[PDB]
Amino acid sequence: SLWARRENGSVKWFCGQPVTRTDDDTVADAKDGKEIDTKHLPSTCRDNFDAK
Amino acid sequence: FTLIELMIVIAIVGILAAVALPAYQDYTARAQVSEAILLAEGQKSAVTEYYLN
Repeated sequence: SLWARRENGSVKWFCGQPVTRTDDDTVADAKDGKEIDTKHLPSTCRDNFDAK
Repeated sequence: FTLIELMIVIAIVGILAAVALPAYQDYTARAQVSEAILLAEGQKSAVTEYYLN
């Protein structure tokens, strides 16, 4: 998943394992078992649900 | 009285195997190591990328 965050006037994007959006400024691990394994993800797509 | 050609030639092939024994035994080991090396490599990729990233 790719998700963004309000920077206020702009946003910043993240890339990582599947996530769900909770509120307009918060997402969480779409923990379920179908996430692409860390070993297959680029160094640029290792973001965690709470990355800021 | 006679039969020594069969006796010596069976005993030269016997000693030939004994001389060919250590040659095949390090050529052999040296061959089994050359693979440990191939199995070790090809994993350089993962390690290299992990480090550079």
